[PDB]
Amino acid sequence: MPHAFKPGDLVFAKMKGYPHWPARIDDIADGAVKPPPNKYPIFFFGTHETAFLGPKDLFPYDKSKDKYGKPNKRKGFNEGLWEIQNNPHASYS
Repeated sequence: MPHAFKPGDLVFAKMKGYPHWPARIDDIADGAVKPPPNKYPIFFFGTHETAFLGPKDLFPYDKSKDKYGKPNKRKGFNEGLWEIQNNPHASYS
């Protein structure tokens, strides 16, 4: 059965106005800004941007990739697809 989300989990993450996007749950580094309560730090592959999101917008990657893992015209998406498939746990800073 499912656990709660934890750092390292791979997802597609949904933001308003954008397609479900390859992403991961990040850690929070010592001394860095924490997310609001009930939110997770989401790192979006391809764009390499971070946003704070709750579980309602987080779809587990393995279950969802057959629906959401297709190329997309949006800046950074196809790069993101390659990252989540090929090196999802790398440093992208």
